[PDB]
Amino acid sequence: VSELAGHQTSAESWGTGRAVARIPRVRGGGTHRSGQGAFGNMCRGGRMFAPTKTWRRWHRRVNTTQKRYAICSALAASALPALVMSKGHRIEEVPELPLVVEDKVEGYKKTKEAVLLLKKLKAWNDIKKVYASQRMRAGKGKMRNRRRIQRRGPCIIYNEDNGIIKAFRNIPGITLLNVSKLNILKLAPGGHVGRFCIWTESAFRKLDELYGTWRKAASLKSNYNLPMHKMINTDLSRILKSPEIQRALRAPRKKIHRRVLKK
Amino acid sequence: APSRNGMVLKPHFHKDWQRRVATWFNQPARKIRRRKARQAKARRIAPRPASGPIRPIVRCPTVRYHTKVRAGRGFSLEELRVAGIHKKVARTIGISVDPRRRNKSTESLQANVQRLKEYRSKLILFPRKPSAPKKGDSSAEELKLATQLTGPVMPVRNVYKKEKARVITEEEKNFKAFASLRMARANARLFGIRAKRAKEAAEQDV
Amino acid sequence: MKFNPFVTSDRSKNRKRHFNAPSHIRRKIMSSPLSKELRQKYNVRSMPIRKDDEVQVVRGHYKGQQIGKVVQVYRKKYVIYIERVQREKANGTTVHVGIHPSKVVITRLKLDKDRKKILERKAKSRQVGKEKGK
RNA sequence: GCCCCGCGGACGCUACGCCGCGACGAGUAGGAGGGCCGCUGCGGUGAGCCUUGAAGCCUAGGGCGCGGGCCCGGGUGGAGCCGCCGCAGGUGCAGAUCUUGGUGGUAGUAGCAAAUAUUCAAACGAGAACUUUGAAGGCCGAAGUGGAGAAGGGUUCCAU
RNA sequence: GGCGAAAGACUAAUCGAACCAUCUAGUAGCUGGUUCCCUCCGAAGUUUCCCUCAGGAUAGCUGGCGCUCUCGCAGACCCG
RNA sequence: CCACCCGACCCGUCUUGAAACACGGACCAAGGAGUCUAACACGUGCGCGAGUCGGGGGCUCGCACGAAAGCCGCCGUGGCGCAAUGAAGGUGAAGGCCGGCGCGCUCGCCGGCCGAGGUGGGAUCCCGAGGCCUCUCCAGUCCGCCGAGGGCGCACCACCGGCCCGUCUCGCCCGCCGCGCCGGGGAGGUGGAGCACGAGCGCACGUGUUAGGACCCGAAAGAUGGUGAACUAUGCCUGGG
RNA sequence: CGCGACCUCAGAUCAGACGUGGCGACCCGCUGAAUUUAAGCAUAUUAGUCAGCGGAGGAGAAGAAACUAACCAGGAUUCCCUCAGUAACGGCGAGUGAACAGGGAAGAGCCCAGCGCCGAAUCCCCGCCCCGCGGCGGGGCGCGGGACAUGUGGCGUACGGAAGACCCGCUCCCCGGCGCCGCUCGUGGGGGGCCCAAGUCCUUCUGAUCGAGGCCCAGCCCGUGGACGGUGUGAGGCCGGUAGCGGCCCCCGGCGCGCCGGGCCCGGGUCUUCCCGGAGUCGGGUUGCUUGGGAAUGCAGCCCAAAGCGGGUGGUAAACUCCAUCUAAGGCUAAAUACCGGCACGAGACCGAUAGUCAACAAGUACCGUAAGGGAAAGUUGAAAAGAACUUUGAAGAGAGAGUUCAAGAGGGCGUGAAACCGUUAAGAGGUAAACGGGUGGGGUCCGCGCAGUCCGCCCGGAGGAUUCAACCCGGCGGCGGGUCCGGCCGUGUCGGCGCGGCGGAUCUUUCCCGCGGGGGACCGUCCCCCGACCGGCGACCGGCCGCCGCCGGGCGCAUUU
RNA sequence: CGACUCUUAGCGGUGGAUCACUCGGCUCGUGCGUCGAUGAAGAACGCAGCUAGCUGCGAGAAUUAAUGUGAAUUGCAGGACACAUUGAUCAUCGACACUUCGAACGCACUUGCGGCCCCGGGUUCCUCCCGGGGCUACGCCUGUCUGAGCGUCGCU
Ligand SMILES: [K+]
Ligand SMILES: [K+]
Ligand SMILES: [K+]
Ligand SMILES: [K+]
Ligand SMILES: [K+]
Ligand SMILES: [K+]
Ligand SMILES: [K+]
Ligand SMILES: [Mg+2]
Ligand SMILES: [Mg+2]
Ligand SMILES: [Mg+2]
Ligand SMILES: [Mg+2]
Ligand SMILES: [Mg+2]
Ligand SMILES: [Mg+2]
Ligand SMILES: [Mg+2]
Ligand SMILES: [Mg+2]
Ligand SMILES: [Mg+2]
Ligand SMILES: [Mg+2]
Ligand SMILES: [Mg+2]
Ligand SMILES: [Mg+2]
Ligand SMILES: [Mg+2]
Ligand SMILES: [Mg+2]
Ligand SMILES: [Mg+2]
Ligand SMILES: [Mg+2]
Ligand SMILES: [Mg+2]
Ligand SMILES: [Mg+2]
Ligand SMILES: [Mg+2]
Ligand SMILES: [Mg+2]
Ligand SMILES: [Mg+2]
Ligand SMILES: [Mg+2]
Ligand SMILES: [Mg+2]
Ligand SMILES: [Mg+2]
Ligand SMILES: [Mg+2]
Ligand SMILES: [Mg+2]
Ligand SMILES: [Mg+2]
Ligand SMILES: [Mg+2]
Ligand SMILES: [Mg+2]
Ligand SMILES: [Mg+2]
Ligand SMILES: [Mg+2]
Ligand SMILES: [Mg+2]
Ligand SMILES: [Mg+2]
Ligand SMILES: [Mg+2]
Ligand SMILES: [Mg+2]
Ligand SMILES: [Mg+2]
Ligand SMILES: [Mg+2]
Ligand SMILES: [Mg+2]
Ligand SMILES: [Mg+2]
Ligand SMILES: [Mg+2]
Ligand SMILES: [Mg+2]
Ligand SMILES: [Mg+2]
Ligand SMILES: [Mg+2]
Ligand SMILES: [Mg+2]
Ligand SMILES: [Mg+2]
Ligand SMILES: [Mg+2]
Ligand SMILES: [Mg+2]
Ligand SMILES: [Mg+2]
Ligand SMILES: [Mg+2]
Ligand SMILES: [Mg+2]
Ligand SMILES: [Mg+2]
Ligand SMILES: [Mg+2]
Ligand SMILES: [Mg+2]
Ligand SMILES: [Mg+2]
Ligand SMILES: [Mg+2]
Ligand SMILES: [Mg+2]
Ligand SMILES: [Mg+2]
Ligand SMILES: [Mg+2]
Ligand SMILES: [Mg+2]
Ligand SMILES: [Mg+2]
Ligand SMILES: [Mg+2]
Ligand SMILES: [Mg+2]
Ligand SMILES: [Mg+2]
Ligand SMILES: [Mg+2]
Ligand SMILES: [Mg+2]
Ligand SMILES: [Mg+2]
Ligand SMILES: [Mg+2]
Ligand SMILES: [Mg+2]
Ligand SMILES: [Mg+2]
Ligand SMILES: [Mg+2]
Ligand SMILES: [Mg+2]
Ligand SMILES: [Mg+2]
Ligand SMILES: [Mg+2]
Ligand SMILES: [Mg+2]
Ligand SMILES: [Mg+2]
Ligand SMILES: [Mg+2]
Ligand SMILES: [Mg+2]
Ligand SMILES: [Mg+2]
Ligand SMILES: [Mg+2]
Ligand SMILES: [Mg+2]
Ligand SMILES: [Mg+2]
Ligand SMILES: [Mg+2]
Ligand SMILES: [Mg+2]
Ligand SMILES: [Mg+2]
Repeated sequence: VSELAGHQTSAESWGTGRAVARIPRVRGGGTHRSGQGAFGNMCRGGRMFAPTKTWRRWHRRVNTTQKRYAICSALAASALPALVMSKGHRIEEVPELPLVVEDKVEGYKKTKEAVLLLKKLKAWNDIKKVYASQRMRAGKGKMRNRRRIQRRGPCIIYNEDNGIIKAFRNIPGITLLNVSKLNILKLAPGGHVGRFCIWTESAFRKLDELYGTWRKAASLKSNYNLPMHKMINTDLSRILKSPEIQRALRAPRKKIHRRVLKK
Repeated sequence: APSRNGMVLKPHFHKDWQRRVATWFNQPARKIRRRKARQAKARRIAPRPASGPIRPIVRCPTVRYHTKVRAGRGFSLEELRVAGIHKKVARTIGISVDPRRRNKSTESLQANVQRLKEYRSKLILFPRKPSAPKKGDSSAEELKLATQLTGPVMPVRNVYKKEKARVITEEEKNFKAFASLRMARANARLFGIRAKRAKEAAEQDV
Repeated sequence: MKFNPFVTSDRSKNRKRHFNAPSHIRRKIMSSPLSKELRQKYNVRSMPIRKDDEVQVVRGHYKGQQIGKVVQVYRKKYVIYIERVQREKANGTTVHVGIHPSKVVITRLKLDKDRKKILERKAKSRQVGKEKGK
């Protein structure tokens, strides 16, 4: 709010003894404004309590290592069909996850070509789902240049842009990301992992250079290697079912002992 | 009012600080503006180096930083004199000149003199008149090699001389480093009062 | 998506410029589609509506195939009056009903020197864009 | 021989889930937890809802929840709105002789009582205690309730 | 500051220091108020020091978070 | 909606004590009060870890989103952490056994090994006589549980000893380009926010504390600069009565 | 006496110019409080801040060391990070508080006086002519005027400079008009104008539709355009627009080469000799203010008042001594930086008519005050006025009919239309003010619409119908098993060896190369590839084959079966 | 039996909450960064066919010229040479115009009072009168003219 708001008046308290509350009141006469409360957060025309300041801490720092970990988790989840479908990405007819396509896609120049390719790779049903989601936002956001809301679609990830951006930009829901500059806000919209991503061959091949493997470090980052698992085998069912665990356990007690009515 | 265990703090917020608060919301805009100015300047001065004129090597002062070198303001007049470059000419061909700097030691002077000579070999000098060249670089040299050198011209790097492993001699094993420092401190501390006493006895005896 | 940084997407701004536009800008705002025969003949999709232009109402209660002449272009109200598009006031007076020019189709153009110049500019540009698309 | 006249045998285990047993239950100031309590906006998501009727508002309608609250029916309304996962806050009122706006009882009450005084007839008019005309009775009583100005007002002057 | 045959009178309904705006959201150990629900725990008016006695600091009384350990069984069933 | 029986005083507040002959509240709607910034502490979550962190800058043919994001590494300058202590000059954290001697301090020179001492407790872990039993006896094998008793002992606690720095008492010995008003060493005490195989850094959340308008409303006052003698006070000018 | 020169003055509506006042967000120079904090209060703090005065510009100021340091030294100013809440200041209380080094942004240097030398070699004004030529001037002329030796200009300024001699190397630079037009100038020099894709297809909804369904073959169509706004809902395709190194036109500017109108034109090195600096200023005392500056950081007043191997500084007063470092008392200078005023413009996790600016409206308006000054309330018919013709009662306000509209159950402060409060209608009740908790009862409203009110599974019996069951055959698929089924592969390990493989290394390099170090090699580590033996295992991924089992489709099965 | 009173519902009022809407704010950012004696900022008065405010403008007054544009403007009316294409309207804006006060400039602030020059008229031939035009402020710079001084000198 304006720092001047609620204080552009010479109001002053009447003091006690006049059978009115001791709030400051506007000076003068001959108008409705005269004698009305002022300067208060409870007063009509007053200043809000604790006026908002521009020097609020809007921005936040995140460690580079933690930012990089989030990209790794987002990429890992995008290869799991259970997590992509959990994001409602309609991939039931997609041939494979991750979906990799030849690099000549980067040279596409017409939107018709991009639309046809999404149909051929059976990703078009996600675009149609984006169309069905196109609606009007609810509430005051409509007056603040946020009238239309839709859903997120496929994220095309490319290596070198020879026209791919111009070709796909007009399709609703399509997000285009350069592989060298991956964005967690785009890869995990809403803070949820598992966005349906489509890769070009060159972008796919670069991932071992961008983030390294557990055996060799990243070559396009000064000092980065993939994070370490604290649980190599996540299949809890196999571990518990394993003979090593089973032979160590005691026999389960399954007899339910309920309250005995004392006679 | 203090409460239990805490640090005694004295925040410097007793003036009208809210009136003088510098926010940084134009920081992205400032970075863009500086970048565009750099690019505009580089295009204007092409093919001259984008960063600017070559700077000399200087040693940082004080005991905290005398182990490191960095770029200086400009080459001294002695360095230019030894290199054979007129101080007025140096600025036109991209050499920074600092008449205030004086060379205390010859090692620094020779380092910058060598830097100037090696720069002069790398320099491609276009003729003032393209049709007529007098003492300028060769047409072939200008035609292909000339390109705008991005980044500092001949960056100044801290060079470390490798010292190979060697057999320790008997003398080195017998050198008392701690006692040498302790006596050296006392010699410096007592040098004067020793000169006074030694002098004082001189006229006492004579 | 719009990419020009000097063009606004603000709802309040675009509404303000629209409702406070001067008359000559309102002329462009009051454009109407040409008929298929006119569109094929001149290779022009739309023209700013003019008085003495025959139009069809294609939306609203007066929609139909009747060809009527535009008798008044009230730019201040963003509406046009067509010769048979009228209604009966209580006292019996017959008043024209305003139709927005985007809801009519021009079937005959009032050609003079200016319209012919305008038409050959739009068609030359539409054709030049084909020399782009190709 | 393990199986077989029969080829079969409920539920479960959102593991942040489900199940069993026992003891317990006051509370100001104050602390903590949970909230599928509630408000507004942002990122996701619901191939969500909506001119075959959104928000809001009304309701002797039908219910759920200890509760905060919520769902549905009907009416009104006429263009937008909500659930879930996270994010953010100018987020919840009975009070502050609180602020602003509105409204009552008081109450058809107090009051319309300073300076003597009005009455008759007619006119105009839809309409007369009050306007106009005439007649009568009165008052100011030349230090005026008279006739003209200054200051101040600023068209109040005059006619319709 | 004026002015006062003087009453602290008068100085535009203001006078034992006019009025206007700003400093200024002046400070208040003092008065008033301080907005949803359920669940669990639950006080103190005492000590010492303070230009302290309508206030604080201090210890006590409170809650929250824990952590370190102790204590299991003869048993799917029943069965020391 | 009404009837009846029993119960039943008006809330908020301050207070030892409120239904009070304490204050606020006629009624209704809408507005209305612990905030945000910086700092600090601890607790919790995440990343990395003796390190950690780009926040300032730069690079990416800036620019719907994107004022975002990504990258830098001879951008880690720098911050904090890895070292304390003293006012300072300054100094600055490893010992225990095996010998070979010397000396008699209870120590000193040499070679070795080991490598952050010892004691009491100590989650866990290891060994474990003895036990339990199958249709029976003869000795075996796979093979669980019970196990007296013993062992290695995490973290942490307490205690003893040790190491660094200040300071004090004591007493001898050694070093050499500086033979000095030079430098170094020992032992016994005592002061330190030290050491004794690191735990920090960055980010986030919460709670508390403070400086800020600082939960909201409230003084009597103080200051700066201006506007007023159309009222009234007084002097003067010019008129009137 | 007078006539002249100069000096110091004066007058002019003299010829020609210049200043004033405004705005004031940011900037420069002054002046300068108190509230407040210190739990009182006076120093301190607030604060060199508010208020007051003056002066500017697009920036301002600052600025090329009388600097920092004490190092192996840096090197104008300004800004950022850090230094650092530190050194320091402080009723050493509350509180306050810089700098240097380091890393960055930007980067740019210079001119006088003096001292000298050059015949004042210099400048202003006027008149005329010639040429570019909205006055910007260039030149020529004039026995034209004036300034000026009380000092103009060239050279020269602390980084030294000058002259002479000897040597070396040369013919440059700049400004204004050529023309053609080279030119992301960076998102395509700048400004203005005018244009540029694709549904109003079929059916239906509606008051209207921008709604819904459809538009073969992935195809309704465009998409470098699916931002936004308008249009009777909710529109990529109706319209404006949007995208595009898209088009066209007009104007304006810098650069690039092209005759000229023209000006202007030597430099470096060595040696000898000569020259060399700012005074009522520095500094000292004292006073007051100021500062972190503390036996005095800076500033000012008064008094004292310099020097020239001097002077300043070297964060504790003083004397002596050495050393370091700069050269004050004259001046100019872009960039990086600031910007709550202004002119345009974009955006927002902001507010949504008691909010957001006081002001969404004829708002600094109405109104108030003598004045300085104070200062509101106030948005919404409808898609379209279609704003209700006409009849009728009334003096009219106002009604009753009628009519428009989807709607007036939208009628001109008209979207929605809450509560308080009121009127009326219906129901109930009423002498302990009302209201309230618990418990029931009565009435009413409405709901279940109840009002004949268990279905599900299996078996038995009757009465029908059939795409008919088991089994077996043929296809297809799937599950499981076979790594001593076969490929593929994978995990790890040893040996030889591949790509001079890549990368690193505080390993070594008088193999070797050159300018006294970089190269290039060897080694080590790691990774990656390949290559033979060889290696445990195939929910790591994976095919073929076989075996088993299951399902499905087809065939047969044609009735004690299903 | 009613009134009256209370409670609850329907409808009607009173009031303007709520919801939806938004040509307005607020905040951040960017580019530019320009007033005045050649009369600014501000003020006053005036100007439209009907017009009071707002807005716009200055006696050429809700605008002139020009350029662009291309048929309107509109609440009503009027004009087919004022209903226009020979250019309506709108935009731009470089030409012209631009009352009084205001730093505000003859003086004074009353539309108070002058002075000088030129032109026209009063048969103007003088004085004088009327109308019109130009000028008449303070400070300051350079230059010019006119001068002052028992200031310093020279000649006679
Ligand atoms: K009068
Ligand atoms: K109270
Ligand atoms: K009371
Ligand atoms: K606070
Ligand atoms: K002094
Ligand atoms: K009622
Ligand atoms: K025109
Ligand atoms: Mg304020
Ligand atoms: Mg009262
Ligand atoms: Mg407000
Ligand atoms: Mg809402
Ligand atoms: Mg969303
Ligand atoms: Mg730079
Ligand atoms: Mg807006
Ligand atoms: Mg309880
Ligand atoms: Mg129900
Ligand atoms: Mg908010
Ligand atoms: Mg609030
Ligand atoms: Mg209330
Ligand atoms: Mg309360
Ligand atoms: Mg009465
Ligand atoms: Mg009476
Ligand atoms: Mg009388
Ligand atoms: Mg009488
Ligand atoms: Mg008398
Ligand atoms: Mg008197
Ligand atoms: Mg008295
Ligand atoms: Mg007054
Ligand atoms: Mg307050
Ligand atoms: Mg007290
Ligand atoms: Mg005391
Ligand atoms: Mg007491
Ligand atoms: Mg009290
Ligand atoms: Mg009491
Ligand atoms: Mg009470
Ligand atoms: Mg009592
Ligand atoms: Mg009280
Ligand atoms: Mg009361
Ligand atoms: Mg409320
Ligand atoms: Mg932590
Ligand atoms: Mg890092
Ligand atoms: Mg943006
Ligand atoms: Mg960034
Ligand atoms: Mg570090
Ligand atoms: Mg460092
Ligand atoms: Mg132990
Ligand atoms: Mg000694
Ligand atoms: Mg000791
Ligand atoms: Mg604390
Ligand atoms: Mg106050
Ligand atoms: Mg005081
Ligand atoms: Mg008077
Ligand atoms: Mg003159
Ligand atoms: Mg000025
Ligand atoms: Mg601004
Ligand atoms: Mg105090
Ligand atoms: Mg106090
Ligand atoms: Mg006090
Ligand atoms: Mg101060
Ligand atoms: Mg000020
Ligand atoms: Mg300016
Ligand atoms: Mg500058
Ligand atoms: Mg200098
Ligand atoms: Mg510096
Ligand atoms: Mg620090
Ligand atoms: Mg001091
Ligand atoms: Mg200070
Ligand atoms: Mg520095
Ligand atoms: Mg000279
Ligand atoms: Mg179009
Ligand atoms: Mg629309
Ligand atoms: Mg649209
Ligand atoms: Mg469509
Ligand atoms: Mg475009
Ligand atoms: Mg010196
Ligand atoms: Mg000294
Ligand atoms: Mg200069
Ligand atoms: Mg409202
Ligand atoms: Mg408002
Ligand atoms: Mg207001
Ligand atoms: Mg309706
Ligand atoms: Mg009707
Ligand atoms: Mg209605
Ligand atoms: Mg309505
Ligand atoms: Mg209404
Ligand atoms: Mg009851
Ligand atoms: Mg797997
Ligand atoms: Mg109602
Ligand atoms: Mg009403
Ligand atoms: Mg014109
Ligand atoms: Mg007068």
